[PDB]
Amino acid sequence: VTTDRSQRLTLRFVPVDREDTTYSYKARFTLAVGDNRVLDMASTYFDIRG
Amino acid sequence: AAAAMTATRMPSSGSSPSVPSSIIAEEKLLALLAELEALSRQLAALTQQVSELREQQQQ
Repeated sequence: VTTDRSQRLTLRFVPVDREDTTYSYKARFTLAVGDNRVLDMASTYFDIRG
Repeated sequence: AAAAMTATRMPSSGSSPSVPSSIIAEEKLLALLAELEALSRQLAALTQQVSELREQQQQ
């Protein structure tokens, strides 16, 4: 049921690219699902600060 | 009937970018949240040593 290896529970990705504009902000992430894992997208969200 | 007849005889389109300058970016961000605590820590340390005058003058 649970892995006996070193491995993270929560990963934080900073944008690889961004485009702040007159009325919108756009950001790109490299969502790297590492090997021998699966990600449920329901556990993903954008942590915005401003 | 003749002479000239030889030839022939909106609302909102909502643009956005207009006449402003170009824009650029960088990723070396955000020490700044620490000073908000530096400032309010050192502010306490002022009052703390004003008290240390008073608590020695009262002796």
